[PDB]
Amino acid sequence: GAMVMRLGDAAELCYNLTSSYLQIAAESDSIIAQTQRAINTTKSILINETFPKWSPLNGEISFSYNGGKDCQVLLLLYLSCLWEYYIVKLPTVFIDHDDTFKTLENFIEETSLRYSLSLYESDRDKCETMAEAFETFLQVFPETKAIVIGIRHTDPFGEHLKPIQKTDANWPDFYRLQPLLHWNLANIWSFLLYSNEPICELYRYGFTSLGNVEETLPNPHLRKDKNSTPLKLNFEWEIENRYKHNEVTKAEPIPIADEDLVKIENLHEDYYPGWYLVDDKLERAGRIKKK
Ligand SMILES: OC[C@H]1O[C@@H](O)[C@H](O)[C@@H](O)[C@@H]1O
Ligand SMILES: [Cl-]
Repeated sequence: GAMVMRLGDAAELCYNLTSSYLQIAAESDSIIAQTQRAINTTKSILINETFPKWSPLNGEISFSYNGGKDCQVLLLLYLSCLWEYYIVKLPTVFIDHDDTFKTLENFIEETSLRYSLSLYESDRDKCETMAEAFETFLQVFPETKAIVIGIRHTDPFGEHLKPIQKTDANWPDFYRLQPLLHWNLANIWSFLLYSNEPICELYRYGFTSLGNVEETLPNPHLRKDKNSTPLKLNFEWEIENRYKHNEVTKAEPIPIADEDLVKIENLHEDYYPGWYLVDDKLERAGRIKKK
């Protein structure tokens, strides 16, 4: 049971859950309303600024997908916008690394099958920079004009970015399409939880940012401790009223890899899941101390 949707069914599903989220009753100072506003901005960037210029059907656009929560939100929104643009397999690139979490590798494969992506992966056993990996990608796919990237302004290297922006001089020449820049961490959790799509299950165990296996720990701000003030959940409504699937769209979480559970159990500590963190400044706090 692999939870596979043909691309059109995936796009329609994403349109429907996004539309459903936009119909949620919320007040003007809520996280849900802020997320609705962020969705509307993303939709305008894609439908008004992107698709009229570059074709998402003929290989002009590739989607950079790394399995993390930001890329996943953006992929759901991108699929929704394809459906909206055209009605109302997908070329995908993953820059792989030798120090990626196994659960994340598993999740990228599972989602490629779920959403009918056409996945290209760079070679994890080659020592090369991201720019170099993308140069090789462009040799394989020379028709590529633009690449969708799921970065936010609060991420490292996120400050000096715009929604439509040519690449750096040492990259292959393409336009970066960056439609998620204005999203905040709380918006990411709200939408992802409401969507009821499978997500990388490391977040369930207290990770808030999936860096590499050597540096990344569950977030210490989420550690359970009798003598801390208990954390409160900001996403109760979304979780309790999450989007209901049907026979075609039915899915399930996939458990973390055996090796990742061993690493988490060896900590002898328990954590709230990642969606108990809403401060963007602390997203990357779960990290081995280095000199
Ligand atoms: O303006 C951004 C891009 O829009 C596309 O529709 C044109 O065909 C390209 O020549 C141009 O770089
Ligand atoms: Cl992440």
